[PDB]
Amino acid sequence: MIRLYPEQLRAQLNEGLRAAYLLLGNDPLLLQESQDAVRQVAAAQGFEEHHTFSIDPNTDWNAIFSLCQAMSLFASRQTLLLLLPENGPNAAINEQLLTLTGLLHDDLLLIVRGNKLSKAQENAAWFTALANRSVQVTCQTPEQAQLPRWVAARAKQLNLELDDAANQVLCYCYEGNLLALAQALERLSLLWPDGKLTLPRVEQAVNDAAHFTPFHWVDALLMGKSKRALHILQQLRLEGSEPVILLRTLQRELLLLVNLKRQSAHTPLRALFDKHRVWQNRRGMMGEALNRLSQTQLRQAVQLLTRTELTLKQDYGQSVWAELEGLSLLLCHKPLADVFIDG
Amino acid sequence: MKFTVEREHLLKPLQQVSGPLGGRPTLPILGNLLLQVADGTLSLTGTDLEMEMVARVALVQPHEPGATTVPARKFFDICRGLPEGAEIAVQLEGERMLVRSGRSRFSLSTLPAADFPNLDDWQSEVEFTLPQATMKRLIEATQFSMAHQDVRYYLNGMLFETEGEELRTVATDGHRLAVCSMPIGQSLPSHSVIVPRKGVIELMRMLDGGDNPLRVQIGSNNIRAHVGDFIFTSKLVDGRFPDYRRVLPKNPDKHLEAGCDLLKQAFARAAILSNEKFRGVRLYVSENQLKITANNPEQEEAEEILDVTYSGAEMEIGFNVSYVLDVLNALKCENVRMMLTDSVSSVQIEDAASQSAAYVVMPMRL
Amino acid sequence: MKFTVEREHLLKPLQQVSGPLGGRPTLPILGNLLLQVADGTLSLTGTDLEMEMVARVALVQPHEPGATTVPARKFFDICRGLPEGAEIAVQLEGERMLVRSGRSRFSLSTLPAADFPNLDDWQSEVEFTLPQATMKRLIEATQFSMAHQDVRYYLNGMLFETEGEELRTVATDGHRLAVCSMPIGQSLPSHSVIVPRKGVIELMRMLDGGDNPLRVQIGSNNIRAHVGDFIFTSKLVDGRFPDYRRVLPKNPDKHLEAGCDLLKQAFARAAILSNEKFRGVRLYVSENQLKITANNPEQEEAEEILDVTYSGAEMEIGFNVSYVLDVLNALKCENVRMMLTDSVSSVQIEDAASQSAAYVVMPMRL
Amino acid sequence: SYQVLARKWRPQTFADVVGQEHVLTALANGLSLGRIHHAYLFSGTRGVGKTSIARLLAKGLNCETGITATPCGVCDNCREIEQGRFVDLIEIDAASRTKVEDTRDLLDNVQYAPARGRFKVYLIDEVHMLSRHSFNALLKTLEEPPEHVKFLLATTDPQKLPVTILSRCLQFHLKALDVEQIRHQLEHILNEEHIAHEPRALQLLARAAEGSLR
Amino acid sequence: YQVLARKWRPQTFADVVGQEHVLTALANGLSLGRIHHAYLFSGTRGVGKTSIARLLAKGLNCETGITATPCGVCDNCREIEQGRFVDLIEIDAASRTKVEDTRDLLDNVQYAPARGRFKVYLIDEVHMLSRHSFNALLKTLEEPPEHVKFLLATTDPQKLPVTILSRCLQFHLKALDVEQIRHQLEHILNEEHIAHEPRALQLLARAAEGSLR
Amino acid sequence: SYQVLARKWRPQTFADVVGQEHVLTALANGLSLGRIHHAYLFSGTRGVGKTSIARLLAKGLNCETGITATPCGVCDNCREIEQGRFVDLIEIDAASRTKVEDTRDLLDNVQYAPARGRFKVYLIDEVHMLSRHSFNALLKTLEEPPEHVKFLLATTDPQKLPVTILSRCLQFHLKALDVEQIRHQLEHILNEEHIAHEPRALQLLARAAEGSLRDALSLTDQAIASGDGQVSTQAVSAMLGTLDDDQALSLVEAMVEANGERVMALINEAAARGIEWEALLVEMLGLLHRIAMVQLSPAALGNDMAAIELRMRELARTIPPTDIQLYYQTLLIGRKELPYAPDRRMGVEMTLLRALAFHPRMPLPEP
DNA sequence: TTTTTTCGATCGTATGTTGTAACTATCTC
DNA sequence: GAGATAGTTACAACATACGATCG
Ligand SMILES: Nc1ncnc2c1ncn2[C@@H]1O[C@H](COP(=O)(O)OP(=O)(O)O)[C@@H](O)[C@H]1O
Ligand SMILES: Nc1ncnc2c1ncn2[C@@H]1O[C@H](COP(=O)(O)OP(=O)(O)O)[C@@H](O)[C@H]1O
Ligand SMILES: Nc1ncnc2c1ncn2[C@@H]1O[C@H](COP(=O)(O)OP(=O)(O)O)[C@@H](O)[C@H]1O
Ligand code: ALF
Ligand code: ALF
Ligand code: ALF
Ligand SMILES: [Mg+2]
Ligand SMILES: [Mg+2]
Ligand SMILES: [Mg+2]
Ligand SMILES: [Zn+2]
Ligand SMILES: [Zn+2]
Ligand SMILES: [Zn+2]
Repeated sequence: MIRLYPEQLRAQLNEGLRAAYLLLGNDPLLLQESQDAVRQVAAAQGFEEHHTFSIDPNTDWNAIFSLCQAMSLFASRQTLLLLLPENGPNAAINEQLLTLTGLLHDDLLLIVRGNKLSKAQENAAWFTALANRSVQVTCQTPEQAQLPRWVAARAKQLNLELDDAANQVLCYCYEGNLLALAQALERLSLLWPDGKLTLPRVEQAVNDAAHFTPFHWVDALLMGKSKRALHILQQLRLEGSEPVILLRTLQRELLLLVNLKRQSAHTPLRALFDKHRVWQNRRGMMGEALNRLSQTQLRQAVQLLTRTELTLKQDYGQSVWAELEGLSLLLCHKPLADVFIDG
Repeated sequence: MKFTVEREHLLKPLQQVSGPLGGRPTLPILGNLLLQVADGTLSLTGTDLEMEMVARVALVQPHEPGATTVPARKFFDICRGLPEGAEIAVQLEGERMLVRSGRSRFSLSTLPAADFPNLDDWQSEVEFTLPQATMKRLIEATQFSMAHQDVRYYLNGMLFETEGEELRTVATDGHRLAVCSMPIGQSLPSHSVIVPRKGVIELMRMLDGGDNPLRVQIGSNNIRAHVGDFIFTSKLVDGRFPDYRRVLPKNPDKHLEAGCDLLKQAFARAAILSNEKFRGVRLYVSENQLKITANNPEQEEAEEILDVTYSGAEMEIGFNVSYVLDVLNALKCENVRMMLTDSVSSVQIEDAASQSAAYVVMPMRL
Repeated sequence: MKFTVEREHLLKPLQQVSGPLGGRPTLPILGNLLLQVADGTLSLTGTDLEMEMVARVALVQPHEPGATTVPARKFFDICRGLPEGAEIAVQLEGERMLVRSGRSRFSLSTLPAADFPNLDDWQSEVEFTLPQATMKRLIEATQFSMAHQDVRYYLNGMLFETEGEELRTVATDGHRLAVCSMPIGQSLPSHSVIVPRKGVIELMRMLDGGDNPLRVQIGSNNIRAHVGDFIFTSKLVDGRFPDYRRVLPKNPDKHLEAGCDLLKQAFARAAILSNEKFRGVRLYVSENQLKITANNPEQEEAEEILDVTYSGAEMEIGFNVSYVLDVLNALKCENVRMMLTDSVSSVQIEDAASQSAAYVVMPMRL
Repeated sequence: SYQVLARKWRPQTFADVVGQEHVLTALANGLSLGRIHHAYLFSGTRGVGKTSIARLLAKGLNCETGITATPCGVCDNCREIEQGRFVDLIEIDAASRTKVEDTRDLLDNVQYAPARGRFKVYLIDEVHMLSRHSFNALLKTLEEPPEHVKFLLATTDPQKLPVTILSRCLQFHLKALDVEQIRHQLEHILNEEHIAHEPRALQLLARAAEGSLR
Repeated sequence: YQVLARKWRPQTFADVVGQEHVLTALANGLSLGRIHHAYLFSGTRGVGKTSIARLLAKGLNCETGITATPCGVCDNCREIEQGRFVDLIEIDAASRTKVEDTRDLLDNVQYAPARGRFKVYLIDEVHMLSRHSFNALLKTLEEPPEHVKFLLATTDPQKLPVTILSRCLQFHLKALDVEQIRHQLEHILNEEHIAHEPRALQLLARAAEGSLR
Repeated sequence: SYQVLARKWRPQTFADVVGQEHVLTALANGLSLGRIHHAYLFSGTRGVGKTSIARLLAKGLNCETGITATPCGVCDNCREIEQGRFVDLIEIDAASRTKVEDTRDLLDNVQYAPARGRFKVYLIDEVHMLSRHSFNALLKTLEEPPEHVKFLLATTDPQKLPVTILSRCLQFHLKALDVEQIRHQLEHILNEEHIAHEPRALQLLARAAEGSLRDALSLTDQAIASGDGQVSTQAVSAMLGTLDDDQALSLVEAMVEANGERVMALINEAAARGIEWEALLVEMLGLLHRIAMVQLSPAALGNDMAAIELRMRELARTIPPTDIQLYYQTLLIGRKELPYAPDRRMGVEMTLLRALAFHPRMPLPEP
């Protein structure tokens, strides 16, 4: 299994094709670009048909097998594309894929698109069989740290002069949405033939389309950025996520912080992290939080979290978002009147 | 508007024009027939922006010129429900149309006729006349080979070609090809067009087995057919139909003369043995002998041995049961001829006597 | 225990037994069916705690007496899968049952027979026999008026009344009533019972017009029907039924005699423009004159004029066309007699030839 | 067969109902004056006789003699209603028929004339258990139904009903029975049933009843 | 005995208690000829939404013409009063809320009115319509045929999508005052020849909140 | 007569549409340079010009003169498209027809060449209501579109569409029209219609529009109806007061400044319009909580509450936090004790009085 | 090297599968 | 040339999957 990234796939395609291609990831833009590049190279090499299928319980595997076995009159070397479900293949789908790869032919070129497989899903007979003669491209959305580099590279590839302020604005507005950012770059290039982009020019034609996850909100709270946490919370509320997921995601981290603070009186932080198997990349951040919050805090937060949970799950109230915003401000170093805690 | 006709005369044209109309139309007016009385004749028009059917009926009673639209299903039901021999008198007043028959009276809503869409006039290029039997044979010979549903638009339709004094119909779906040709009797310029599936179905229903010749006109992007008092107009799907001659085998070195009935029985037995989907049936042909084995996944195989007239070297190849069965059924003769080159190559099938109809099947990899 | 039988005889009784059984058994015992080999016959019984279906097949080949249970779905699949003419042998080996289905041996689980909830002792309150034609006629003429789903659970069935020497069937749903009666030539005590709609449908499907008579027994809480070698047992609603006599109008004076075919055609023609949701029509009755009017939400009107034999005063009455059409279809007579009193009272319908069956329709007040 | 005292002693006439004097007087006056409404809603605590009052009113409306405040109790209609098999009296257990489909089916049968009675009575028990869509569907017909249909509603939680329904109904509030009335009814029932009793036991039972006769 | 509510439904703009602003706006619109094609009415229960809607529909289709003071005697007015006019399509959205019903309704809106100059659709309990039903009406509300008018009545306008609210003119009815209710009750009782006392009328008006029904 | 003010003044040229400069400039440059994408998707709020811009693009994409950003408006194609009866322009209301069969037929119709136009444009409106199978069919048709077929999509909830369909089309998002542009457009329309008006009335109408030109035109028409053929400050103010439904913020503002008569007037006005008292109380609680959080951090107030941003920000700036906390506590107590009050209105009035001119005595831990 | 949800009851839309009845076509009297 | 039987198509009923609202 040759593992690669979207930024280096072209050379491999220039080197030569293979029996099958795996496009696993989360970002849609990178997956679509890789699929288009692979299809273009295959068409240039002499591939004509472009059969596509979406994996579903109603899908008929007999037709796929017949296509893989039958031969066309005035065409050869057909290509097959599969769209896996978001959850991933199950045991029945695993057996179907095993049969399909058993019927795999050299002329047939197989492409699979979908989310990355978990530890259990990735370990399968069909996956192991394909690994011998497969190339997998990992398409993971870049994080906030790496986004400016990607934006600068894309702008340079398009022959555009992008300022630092413009790059920062584009990163802030379209964080987590590469497709929207690419379309915005295309629109900006179309608007200005000269290709010189300044801060006012980009500002006049940019909106908010950022996409976040609860983990980003929890990390923002831990670091202590009030504005970022509030923006993430507003974006998540507008998206329409379930508050219970946010509460459960925050509960584990809050309980871990409380336990460490209680046990940090007479124990080094490294020993506690090793005991709790805290991930290395987070360790420092965690420590920072453990230093910023006093012991009186992390008890009011727990009380407010419990009150919000009871309000949501008993009274079916609609004021959960306001309480979440209050708790977010509380986690950051702010006074808080303590009337809203209702302690 | 005002006219009066008989039930029997008006019963069949309504059924003919009500065919394409159905379901929920994109616009409400598309769901209504258009009736025009003029020049001592009544014209009924029904269209759906892709096909148009026009019927004409002669009037032998006093009337008045006019034009208006009326719902299709309700009018057809009213006409059908009335007793045999009843005389239908139709008139228009205000925004309503009154239909009277004996002591029965009905009022139906209508819409202005100025808003009814009509296909733009066009100049024909190739005009000719054919017997109904010729077109029936051509369509029936090369209809089942059309693609039921494919992204490639050209595969959905059928290729009608005029060359010299020959009319040819070609139908393919990427795995089968069917070509038929018949002599019209007059010379026409070379010209090929593609007709959609709906047009083919409409043409098939248009023929009634009578002796009336049908007149066909073909233009830049439209095809029109006159059959007695029925006029059918359709649009042509644009594209580039793949050439049929080149995909034919260049020089099959192996020939096989077989009995059509025996092959049909053997393939039926194999299908009963091979009802399980996936894979097909493997045939091994040797000198004056043939063996058939059902290679469905792991079901019991009962080999069928038959005697044929084969002179080439022995060879085995797999094929799809449905494709060969349909090809054999299309050729309704007693004996057939098959031409092939090797295991991996398209095989041609035709009748022992008539070479007008030919079929090409690509073997499935075993 | 051990028995061998041809597939042809075994097939069809098994289908009938598996009929009542559904996909979801909800209990291990109810999923299976009870097979009992006794004397020189085999009885297969299947129940779902509501209705029981038992079939008996005489066996001539050597067999071992016994009684056990077998899964219904597995046995049905085994009997269906085998080719034509196959002979099926079954033998109970200890806890398991071995079936020699052709050349393939299958194993099925066996459960104790004592746990099968099937009736053993039967007491009949009344019992008789009659040809299948009478039962089929009564059920066909009375079922269409039976209710489907309503709050009044006692109206969701059919009322059978043995009165004197005759049998009567009554059905209603609060909007129309159907009553039929027929003699049987046997003296019976006055006894009324209610049969649920599902049991009525199953009994109706059971009949096939065979010359063999049908035996009917009615107990305290159950009804049993024996036809040929099949027995079907069902339970009763037990909710009391209103007497039909009060429903019928008292002293009807206005009488209309008309032709059944003419009325059917007029109603069918008028129903075209009738409101789809309600299907309401208006009848104006005058001296030898019946005017039928239908309207539509979009002001589409239909009118019909009929000549009948009427001598009463002028009347105007609304109706639901569907019920009238159903009554006319079920009547199957040349002449139709309608009895009415006023414009807000129920209307009775029958055939002038005979008064064996009657129907009542409640007018739609607007 | 044997039946408990609760169901066997259900009142069958306006003279067998204890208390609720204002409601009975209003019903009698309305029936006598001919001012008949098409929406009655009986509200109050439990075990006070809302269903019994509704059944008595329905029996009075559909009596053979005529619209009277004192049903005969002997004609065919009265005994048929008592047995519960009367065709034109539709008793709907709203606690088990909350779905909109049932209500829509019910409202599509309101345009048909009554089978044998002069009115088609719909007696909805525990109407507070219906869904919002059921209430909204009812609203239109309940506002102005045909002239041959009457609606009777019985509930113990009038707060659940939306204000829209309450605005188009005649509301009758049933008071809780006093201790003296309950004791009198209990002693009368026991004397009729030939059961020995003592005053103190009846007083204790009446006090413990908490204003509910059931 | 027909109940008082049904008997005393207003039949003219002079018989409506209160609601001066909406009546004035409708009268001015009808007099000047600036007639919209989508009206929405909001307010608490029993304040005269359906009543004024029916009065407006009668005013539009009156034989004498389009006037703010309908005659009330011509055939159209009489039929609308009796609730059987053919051009006044009254729909109970609470009873028919499925999308297919809306599709069927919209499939036959192009046809001209049978007898009246306008074909008025009056939908009641709009908030009960499904989301798909709401979406299906957007194009028709925006650009209906010249001979079609939509009248909508609801109790909680906040349940409707903002898109629909932007397509129709909104009128909000206010709860009636105690004095107005007392005066209306006094007038009705005087017309009915029923003995009454001021204290009873005061108590009834107090206990009626703001809904005259 | 007079048609409808909104329906009559639909823009028919790129110079008439007001605002949305970026979208118009991008489309004009793309048409001029020949860079035309295979699918466009217009998004934004209601009544901003999505359908108008789509129709203008369709008109300019099939003009007889040629592909241009300034269509003549006089040739046959332009006139027919204006009349909405052009042969090639196949406009489909996706909301009315969402089942798979209708979309299947429409997409199968693409196989035919255009009749009398260089392009056959499909204008699908309200695309978010299509079925899943309809989306699958549209994606299958749109993966490899013909050269003579273009797709225009208008939607208000783009998030409903699948990612696959989004990736295949260029998305243009429209912004709010702002107060000044709406006011100028209303001034121009009224000047063209020869109707008297006053600047303050137009300013109030623009403010009430809330970034929706269609709403502004509807309110202008209603005011003209109420004003007897003219727009006046008093008539518009009365109309807005009748339509005003923000009594919670007004009550909070009146209470915070220690005013009694104003609170009574606001309570009476709220009682005039059918309103649930508990809903009003919880709304006031939410407003106070938002003000407190804004005081804690200026970024608390999001973009959702843009209409009342200024007043809430001013209240947060001026009111000390302790007063906000006390008002929140007393209103919470009032909400708690509301159900046992003699009447909902009386309970709300009592709680307002307590928050206005009273101060509870805290338990103050004595031991 | 990842991690991640309350439950019951009710309403609405779209697609797929199975069974029964009615209409049309073909064969034999 | 007409009537009866069998096969094909259309309509109604039932089951499964997905999305949304209120307590
Ligand atoms: N006013 C009353 N007089 C006599 N018995 C009553 C009275 N109210 C209730 N009961 C008794 O209570 C039993 C049930 O009453 P029920 O109809 O359930 O009233 P509710 O509907 O208010 O619960 C009846 O069997 C009856 O004997
Ligand atoms: N403005 C009014 N003038 C006179 N009567 C009114 C008024 N508003 C309501 N009513 C009375 O209320 C009753 C019901 O009104 P209704 O049409 O149901 O209004 P809504 O549709 O708002 O519920 C009628 O019987 C009517 O007399
Ligand atoms: N930019 C604009 N300039 C002028 N009028 C506009 C503008 N945007 C919207 N309108 C008005 O809105 C109406 C068209 O609505 P539209 O915005 O196309 O609907 P949507 O954008 O919700 O699809 C027209 O009557 C038009 O006058
Ligand atoms: F039947 Al009750 F309260 F118990 F009405
Ligand atoms: F009919 Al209403 F509020 F009850 F309009
Ligand atoms: F016209 Al819109 F959303 F109101 F597209
Ligand atoms: Mg009760
Ligand atoms: Mg109303
Ligand atoms: Mg629009
Ligand atoms: Zn009586
Ligand atoms: Zn008039
Ligand atoms: Zn032009």
